[PDB]
Formats: sequence, C-alpha cells, structure tokens
Amino acid sequence: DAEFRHDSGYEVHHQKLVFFAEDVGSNKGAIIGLMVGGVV
Repeated sequence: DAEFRHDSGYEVHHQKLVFFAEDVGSNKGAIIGLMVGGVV
C-alpha cells in the first residue's frame, strides 16, 4: 500500500496503464463484483 505519485498528470487515458502500480493492494473478497475497473 505505497503511493508512487501524489499529483495529477494529464487527461491522456493511455496512461491508465499506471494502474499496474496503483494495484499494490489485494481485495479480500470481491465475489460481489463481476468485473474489476482495472480491466474495465
């Protein structure tokens, strides 16, 4: 659960890939969620 960036960047959605670093934590139970925003 460590942050890498503490400030906005740009509207470029292509940077969405940054999620790879934002997904440092792991949910305990997401059975309720059919899909995850990580891919959607």
